[PDB]
Amino acid sequence: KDSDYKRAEKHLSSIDNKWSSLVKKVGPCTLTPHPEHAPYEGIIRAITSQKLSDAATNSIINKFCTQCSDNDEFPTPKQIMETDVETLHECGFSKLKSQEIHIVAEAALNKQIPSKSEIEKMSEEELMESLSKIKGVKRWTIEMYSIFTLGRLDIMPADDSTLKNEAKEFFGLSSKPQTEEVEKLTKPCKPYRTIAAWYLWQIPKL
DNA sequence: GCTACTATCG
DNA sequence: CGATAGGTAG
Repeated sequence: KDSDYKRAEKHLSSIDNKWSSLVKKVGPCTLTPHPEHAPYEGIIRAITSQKLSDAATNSIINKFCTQCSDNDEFPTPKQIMETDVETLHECGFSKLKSQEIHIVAEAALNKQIPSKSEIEKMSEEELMESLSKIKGVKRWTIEMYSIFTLGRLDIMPADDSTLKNEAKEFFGLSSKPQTEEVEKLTKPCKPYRTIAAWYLWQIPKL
């Protein structure tokens, strides 16, 4: 793990110079995923973050945990179904999201969601095909779940708006790059594209 | 002080 | 189409 990061960092330092320079300035990767979280939880967290900064997302989850739980633990599927969308909406979840998070909890209850062990065996493509069946869960949301919950190392969220902005100046492009362009420009980062994206994400912090 | 900053549905 | 979640950097 922290060993994967050593290897990852060395690899990004063996590509072209700009990558080597970014690693040195930003320093050690501090990305901390949470694979212990059950599928329905990581998915709800990813859904919540849609269109929202980490800070906003976190204040919303903080409330969700404080209200819909006792020991400020992440609400269980049953606790989630026992809450109405109006109440969920008061936590900061959009009305649409409140409905989707509701379906997700119900699905976890009825074992309609792939189990963790089964998710652990799915390639990203299979994972994409599987979870995309869930309302409110698509490419962006599934990459975020793969990165922050699952801890996969070769995930390049080329479709992330912020990453594209950071990619634009990192690669000195004339205009914000399309998704496919970010895809091939970061090809050399394999098999640690997650770490590559993390580093591009730290650029504002400089 | 003010604003800009995913995926779905009538 | 065109609303829609909110903390906070600029």
